[PDB]
Amino acid sequence: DGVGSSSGNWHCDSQWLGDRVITTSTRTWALPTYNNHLYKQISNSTSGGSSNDNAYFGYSTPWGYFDFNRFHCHFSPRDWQRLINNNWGFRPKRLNFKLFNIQVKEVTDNNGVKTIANNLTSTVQVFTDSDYQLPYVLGSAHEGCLPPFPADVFMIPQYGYLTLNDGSQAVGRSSFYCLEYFPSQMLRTGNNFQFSYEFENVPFHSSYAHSQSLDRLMNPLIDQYLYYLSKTINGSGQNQQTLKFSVAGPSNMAVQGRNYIPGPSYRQQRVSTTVTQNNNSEFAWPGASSWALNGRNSLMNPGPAMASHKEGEDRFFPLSGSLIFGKQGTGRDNVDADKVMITNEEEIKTTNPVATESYGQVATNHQSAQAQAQTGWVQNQGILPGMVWQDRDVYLQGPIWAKIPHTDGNFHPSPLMGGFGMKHPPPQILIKNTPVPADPPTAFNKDKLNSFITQYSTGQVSVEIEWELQKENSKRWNPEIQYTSNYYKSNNVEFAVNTEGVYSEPRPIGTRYLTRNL
Amino acid sequence: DGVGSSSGNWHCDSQWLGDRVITTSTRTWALPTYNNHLYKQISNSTSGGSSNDNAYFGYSTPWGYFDFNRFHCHFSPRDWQRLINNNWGFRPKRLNFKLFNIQVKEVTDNNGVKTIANNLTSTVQVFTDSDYQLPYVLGSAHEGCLPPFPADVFMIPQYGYLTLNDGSQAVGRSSFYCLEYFPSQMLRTGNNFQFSYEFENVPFHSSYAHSQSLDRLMNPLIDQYLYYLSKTINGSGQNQQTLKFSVAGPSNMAVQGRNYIPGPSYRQQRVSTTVTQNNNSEFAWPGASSWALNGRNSLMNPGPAMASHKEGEDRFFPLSGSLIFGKQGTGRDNVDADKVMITNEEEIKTTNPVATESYGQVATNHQSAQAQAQTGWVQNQGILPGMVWQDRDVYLQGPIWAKIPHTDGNFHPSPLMGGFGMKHPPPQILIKNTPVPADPPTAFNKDKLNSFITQYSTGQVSVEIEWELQKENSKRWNPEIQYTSNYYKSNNVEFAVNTEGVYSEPRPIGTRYLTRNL
Amino acid sequence: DGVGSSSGNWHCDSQWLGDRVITTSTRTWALPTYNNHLYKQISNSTSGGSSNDNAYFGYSTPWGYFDFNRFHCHFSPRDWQRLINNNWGFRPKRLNFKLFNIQVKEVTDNNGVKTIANNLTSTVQVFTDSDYQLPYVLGSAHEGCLPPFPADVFMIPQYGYLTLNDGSQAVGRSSFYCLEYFPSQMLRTGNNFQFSYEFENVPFHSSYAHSQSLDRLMNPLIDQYLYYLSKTINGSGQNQQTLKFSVAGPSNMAVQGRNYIPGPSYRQQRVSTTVTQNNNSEFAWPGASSWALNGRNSLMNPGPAMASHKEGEDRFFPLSGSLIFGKQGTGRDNVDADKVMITNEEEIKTTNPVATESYGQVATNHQSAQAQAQTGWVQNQGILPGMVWQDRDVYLQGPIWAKIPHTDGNFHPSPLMGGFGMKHPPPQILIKNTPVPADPPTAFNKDKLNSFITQYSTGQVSVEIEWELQKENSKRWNPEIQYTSNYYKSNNVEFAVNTEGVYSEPRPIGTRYLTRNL
Amino acid sequence: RKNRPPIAIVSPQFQEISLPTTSTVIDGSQSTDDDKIVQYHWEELKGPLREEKISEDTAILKLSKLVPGNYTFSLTVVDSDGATNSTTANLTVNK
Amino acid sequence: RKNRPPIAIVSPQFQEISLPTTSTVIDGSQSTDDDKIVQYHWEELKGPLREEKISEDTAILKLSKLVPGNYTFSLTVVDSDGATNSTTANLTVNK
Repeated sequence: DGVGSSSGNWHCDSQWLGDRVITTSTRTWALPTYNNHLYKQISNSTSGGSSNDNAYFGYSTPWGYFDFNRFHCHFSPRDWQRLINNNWGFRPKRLNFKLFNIQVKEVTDNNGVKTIANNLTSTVQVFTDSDYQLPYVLGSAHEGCLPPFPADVFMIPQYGYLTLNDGSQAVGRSSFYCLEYFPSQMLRTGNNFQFSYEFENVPFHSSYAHSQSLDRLMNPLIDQYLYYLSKTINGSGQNQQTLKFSVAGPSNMAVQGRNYIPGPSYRQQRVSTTVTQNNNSEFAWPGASSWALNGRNSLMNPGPAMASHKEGEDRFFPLSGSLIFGKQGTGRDNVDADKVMITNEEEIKTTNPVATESYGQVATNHQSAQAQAQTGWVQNQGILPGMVWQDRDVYLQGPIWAKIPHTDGNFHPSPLMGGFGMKHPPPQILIKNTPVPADPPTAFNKDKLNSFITQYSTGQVSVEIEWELQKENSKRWNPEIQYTSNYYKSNNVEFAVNTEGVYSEPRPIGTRYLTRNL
Repeated sequence: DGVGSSSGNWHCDSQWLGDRVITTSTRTWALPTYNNHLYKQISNSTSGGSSNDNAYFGYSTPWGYFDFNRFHCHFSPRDWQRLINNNWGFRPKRLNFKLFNIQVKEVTDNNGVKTIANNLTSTVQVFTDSDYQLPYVLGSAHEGCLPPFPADVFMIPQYGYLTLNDGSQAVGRSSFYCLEYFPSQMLRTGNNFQFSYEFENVPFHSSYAHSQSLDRLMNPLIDQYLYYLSKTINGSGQNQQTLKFSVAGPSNMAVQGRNYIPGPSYRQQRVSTTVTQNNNSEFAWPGASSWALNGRNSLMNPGPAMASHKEGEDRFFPLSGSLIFGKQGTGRDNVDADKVMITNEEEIKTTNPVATESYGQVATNHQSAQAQAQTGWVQNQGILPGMVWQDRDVYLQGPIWAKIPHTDGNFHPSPLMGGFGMKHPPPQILIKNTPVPADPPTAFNKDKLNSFITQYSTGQVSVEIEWELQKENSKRWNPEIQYTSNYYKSNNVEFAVNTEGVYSEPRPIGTRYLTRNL
Repeated sequence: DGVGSSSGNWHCDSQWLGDRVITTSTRTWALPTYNNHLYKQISNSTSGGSSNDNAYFGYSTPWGYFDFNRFHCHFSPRDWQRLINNNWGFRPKRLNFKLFNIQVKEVTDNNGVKTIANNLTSTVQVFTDSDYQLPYVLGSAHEGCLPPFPADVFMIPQYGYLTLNDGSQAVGRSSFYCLEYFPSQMLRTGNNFQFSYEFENVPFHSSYAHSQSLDRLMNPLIDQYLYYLSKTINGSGQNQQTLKFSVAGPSNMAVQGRNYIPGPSYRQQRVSTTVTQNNNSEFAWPGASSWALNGRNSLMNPGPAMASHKEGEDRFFPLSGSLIFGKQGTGRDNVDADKVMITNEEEIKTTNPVATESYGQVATNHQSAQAQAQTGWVQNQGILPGMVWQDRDVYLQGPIWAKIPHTDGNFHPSPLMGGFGMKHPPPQILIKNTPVPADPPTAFNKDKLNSFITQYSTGQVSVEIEWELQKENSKRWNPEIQYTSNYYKSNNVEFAVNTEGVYSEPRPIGTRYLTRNL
Repeated sequence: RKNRPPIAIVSPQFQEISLPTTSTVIDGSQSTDDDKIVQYHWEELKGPLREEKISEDTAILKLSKLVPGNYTFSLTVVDSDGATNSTTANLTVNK
Repeated sequence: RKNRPPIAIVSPQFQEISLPTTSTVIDGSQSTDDDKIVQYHWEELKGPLREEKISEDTAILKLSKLVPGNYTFSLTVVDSDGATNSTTANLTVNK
């Protein structure tokens, strides 16, 4: 409770129990002073000018925030291997967030050399938005999460939010939120902040693959008692028209009746990682699958969970239908294809349509003696009764949850980027260095004080999520596919630091390894 | 209770209950050292010389003070909208003032570069004048209140007070108050100050408009049983004089008898915001309505609550009869008419006379066969029995209360600037950095120490007022007028920060929106 | 509870008790169908066009109402004599309103001869506005009250109300009230309506005259110990100036000091009932005392309670400062002076100023050796400390109460027309014949039914008010002035029916007969 | 909307007064309109040459320092929608 | 208020295509503005005589039934406040 007594210990364990795992995780943060304690409106006009699609209007608060909404903030690579090689599913039950060992530093650059001193009497104020009265910028797949590796320090992101706009201009119903209008908690160097949160009843993540296709769900030895129209002409003549029905069975498995159909589709453009197999034109934006909202288009990216490619063509990926991660030390502007990690979603090709292929055929006319049986293509298909699909995979680097937008309705609110869609996700934890004025004038001045002491804050942060698990019980005989670290000599151990001490995640690890038949 | 443990959290909420609202409000302050710890007499002689009207004599203490006597120190614009769109009245019940997270800084400018250090063993002393033994400078509509926006820091005003004078000179009964003669509270960096206060039984503010005029209070279908002298001559001849009485009814609503009459008036000069409609002369001071006290004139500003203008002429405002506020970033010397906000008081035109028009006519002679019926104008009218008036509106930027001066009598002590007039208003909270001498000489010197350590203080301040509310219950059918934020695209959200982070209140918001018939 | 059993008896007594009188009063009413069951907006545009002063905008409801707001609805002339000859004051305590013996009649004029039948299954709906959510048209001194004489039947007035306007047009805050939006009570021919009401704590009416003037309140034998400036020059020369003070006593009663001063004044024009003593011009409206509200002037009529005339001049009456009643069978347009009853308010000349005379003198300059002592006239005088006045008399035909308009303030809210000013006066009792459609078409028609059965309603109404009394206890020796019926042969007994059976009230009877010294 | 033009009503159509009492009054505030009158305009026609003319805009006309002669005034009222109505008022002052 | 004029950004400055694939695309939806663009206008300059001209208003330009030749298109964007910015786009189609 004092300056010279630590306000919390470093817990970073991960204890596996009978039916749950409690992944604790601690990090060191550094919170700068954002906006110089100011609230500023931000727009594409401020940012120099953007197109109609990228037009926006919002505010940038002087508040930081904590975002542990990536799977590696909690799971080590070995923990992820234990989770995905052994369980058919998992879901978070509760979290316990602690913010301790706070220490606010004051820096002075009066002589040209900065001198970071210690400000014991200065506070940092942190509050959690547990009523969801603020814009929820988590679940947008942003940066600034707790780093994957426990050893490195991270800088807390700035909290800004967007609102309604007509171009760069604010329509009358665009809200402005002051985050000082919330009851915060003012913490000195001897105080600490902690809160607990109980996750929703979200379904288990389908942490498995399917060992049975949706169209091959049947006995390959017995034939159906149903008939299908086999022939429509009994010959090659002119006026030879018949209706010959044959029983649909193992000989012709394609035509036989089925109770369920693959999930919904929304076609993407098939771009190949072998650049000589693509078109010579710039089809990046023009050839993309977008959805329009109030006039301005926006990329699907990634859209409904569809299989990335057919079997045998690993090169093809949907133009925007897959999550792309960056390798360690990868720039943020036009990097080569070998510097990113494009996640394949082929484990769900058993139930979901291929992202780069049309959902199927459909008859588009009434054939008669004069008009041939004309049939069209179904590029996008919404939900139909009897459709079964499977959601997008969660990855070690991918998001964990997202907030279901408060609307009068939704369908299957699992996030299109993967994860658990919650009406009430973990609350936004917002932290800000309390302003300290430098020297008020000796004579009263009505204007707000603009000269503050330049200072920052640092400390530790501990989040502990308890995940429920769905153990495997399958009568499969042969071994399953499991995630292994390949035993072959290499310069660096993967998922470990190299000679410079920079920790790199070398691939995106999914969850769908164990197989479960339909 | 220590240096490294915060002495209070940041509470800035505003919780609306069934019949009251509890508006909490926290700010960060910076208290400089005033007068160099000295008490000094101040006069127009000190200030270079002022006229007879502006002559004064007083003392400027080294004490700061806290002044949350503006409505935006507590109500956010949305809270104000909730209050005024839904309630017929409100009044404060109790407040809870807290002063915490104190931290006294010591600045050294020995080398030409200032170095603000931390003085842990130095104190700040704060006391509340809860017996009203000091001059009450609150309610004078001064600056230095808690800022409207929670994020910005503010500098505590200096506490000075005026007393009796004959010019710049002190008459024998002009008091001098030493504020060190009060039991204060000496707070280090680990101490805090809090006090509670119970407001008086002040009446609810008439947070409504009248949907019925004072002269149109009657049945427009039935005629009165009273007669009025209609005609005095039955023709156009010479000796044709009669007394013809006709029943006063809906046909002639002006002349019929009424039980109540509009409130008192004190005429102002009608100055138009269209400067081409004013006189070409300087009528600002010469044409003004003043009141004389001990010889020296003083502007009314704003005087009795009167309607600003007749219906249809929004441009005209009384020369001094309305509260004028300044927009953000407005100077304090001869700013244009488009840089100030002149508050209209037309919601009370139903009961109150127009500020720029005479109260009415009055007969000023005995008419006979020789003298015509001569009648005069009533420029100012004091109180009469049966008069009903309505007080001045309170605004989001306007004062909240004022202290009724201790006199043998008063009439209707509601402040002429709007608000709640209290015999015992919230006490003056006076704060001062305790002097710290620099280096006394090694040899005794009888003179008072003049070399002090240059140091200032900063910290947080929290005031929480509980307001009672008067809910609306009207059988009005059609919708009422309500305060709305206009939905039309604009560069900045109103009542919010712009790209520079400076928060601006774009208009004065009154309270009289809901309608209540007489 | 049935059609053939009366729902209430005829109580019309008036029982005098030890300290109160309980004046019961029953009448027969006839309620027509108003507006043909329609709500219509009414304006001066509808009424053909009116001036700016007489401009109005409102609605005329199909609702009747009960208005027992005249003193003769309860007091017989003998009861009034008992009240005013024996009591120093009175005030209403509680009322008990009953509405019984309802019988709805249906009239058919199909053949050119009307045939009023009996509609047993049709209802009349009556509700009392006991929360004061409607415009209060009572207390406007309208017609349609219960008749003075118990024997005659009266027709219930239509209920209409005025609202805000800019000319004939409705501003946005002008309310429209649907009276079907109130929970009414639907009464058949066997039902009845009754409610009770407890009057406010209103002060007793000063049912007395003053036997002592305000300026003659002193011992006429002893002289004051105070001095007054008697002489300012000791001679007739040039430079002869002195200050000679003489003791003010019985010799000069005008100049001696007094603690209290006459009540407020607002001068009226003195018009004489001897038309040859008036001006030859039309000074009726131009010479009148008005008050302006939102631009449009309105007559005072009657304004603050002031004495009508000085002693000895009974002919003069203020142009609008007295209540004028109409004799029996008097038209409503320009009737002769001998067909109206102008009520003298001279009983209050002891405390109140004369309505036709200025309040007094006032010094309007600083006299010096060069400027003479110049003094002006005070035509209108508002309230001052120490002012004592007396309210306007209530008359047998005059109003009883009025509703104090809901405002943030008022002064001495006694109605200027006489009576008791109440925040919560007796509620408006609103009655309407429920519409009965004639014949809906056999095929559906979305339009509202416009063909109703032409029908009216009739029945009895009983109101019983309990008045508290203030008995006289005076040590006056000689007899007081008392109201007597003059014993001299006349064609008709006054306050009684003549040969045609029409009951006439021959004079306005005040209350101020007994004398009470100041 | 389809407003009727105003009506100007001067209360004293023939105002009579002698030389001793020059201050007289002509009342035009009784002029009616379907909505409201935005301007009352007084202008003289037969007024003999005097110290000053009259163009007052008060609804009720106040006159002063009259000289003997015959006066004729025309009151112009203005509807909210621009419609006007001018009626004349006469005043004869004696020697 | 003191709006900066828009900027028209055509993604393919030199569009190249052969005769078999005439249907090409020129992207102008990347054109930026301080507020928003209310109109994208496509007009051709060097277009050889063909079945039809082009004056489309879509942000992204879709072309069809091209004939061999050299094409030059100019994209005109319009700010909300009327400011315009025209940039050119080239397309060469082979034999």
